[PDB]
Amino acid sequence: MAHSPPGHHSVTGRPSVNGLALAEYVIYRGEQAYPEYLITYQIMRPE
Amino acid sequence: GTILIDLSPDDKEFQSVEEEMQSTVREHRDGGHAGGIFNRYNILKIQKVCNKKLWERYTHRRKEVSEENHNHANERMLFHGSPFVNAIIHKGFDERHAYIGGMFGAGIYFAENSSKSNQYVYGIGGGTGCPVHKDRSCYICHRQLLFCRVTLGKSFLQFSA
Ligand SMILES: O=c1cc(-c2ccc(Cl)cc2)oc2ccccc12
Ligand SMILES: [Zn+2]
Repeated sequence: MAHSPPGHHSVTGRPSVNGLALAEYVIYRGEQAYPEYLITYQIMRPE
Repeated sequence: GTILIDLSPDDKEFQSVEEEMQSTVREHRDGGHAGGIFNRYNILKIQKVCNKKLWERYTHRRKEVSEENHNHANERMLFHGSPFVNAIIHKGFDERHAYIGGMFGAGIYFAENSSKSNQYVYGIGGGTGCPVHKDRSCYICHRQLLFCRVTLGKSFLQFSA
């Protein structure tokens, strides 16, 4: 695992092309996330 | 140490988690190649993941971060899709769960868009799709995503395509 950029705790990937995309985020220490909900699902075929 | 508690669909907590899942689906630039073609999900179950040791590990780090960032953890709720979902819920996130070739370096990646995280449930690029039918767009096989509490602290902003 890499390290956060110095003076930071994470990286934010801001979409700069696809205006409909939301952000993605990266952490470099597993202790910085807790898996709070487990969601079981199917994707649905469009009609 | 992990216990999974089923939420009732009548429970407000079920409903708010479902709504975040469904409302953050978008179309992807791959036309559905990695994650499948869909506009919405059939949510079959939502479970709360309860592990005291992992929770304490998290809040300990969250306090450290907070104290380095003017008492602001910058905590978010984000999606994570992974083939290692079963290991993560029992043992926590770690180096084994990182995306080694990710655009932002080897770290653990999370998404605001549930459909982004859906792209990784069967592996990077959707791998070979579901174990049963080898179909990245399988409408039959049950998938699992995590909705996770994430401490961002001071986050480095990367503008990117
Ligand atoms: O949910 C994610 C899981 C992962 C992921 C990547 C590799 C591996 Cl081995 C496991 C999960 O990558 C993402 C990249 C961007 C946004 C979200 C994710
Ligand atoms: Zn299948």
